Amino acid sequence: GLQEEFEEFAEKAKTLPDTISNEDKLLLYGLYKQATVGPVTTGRPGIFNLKDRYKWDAWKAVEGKSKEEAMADYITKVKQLLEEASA
Repeated sequence: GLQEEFEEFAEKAKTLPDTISNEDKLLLYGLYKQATVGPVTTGRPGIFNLKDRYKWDAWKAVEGKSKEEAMADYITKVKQLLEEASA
């Protein structure tokens, strides 16, 4: 029941505060996509819209991970921030 857990933690994620470091947000994003959509197949955004480019980069950064592998780290990373958020 990994996917089961993943989907529950993808919600728990949204609960997290907006204040979390962008570095962390991007890692969650990259994993989330890689897990749900698999390796990026879109054009890398250009220099006008960093947010878009940075995201794309975060997803490209984890092109290697299998959907299962990706889910695993996603849940893990969420947990850190929940147990760290809770302090």
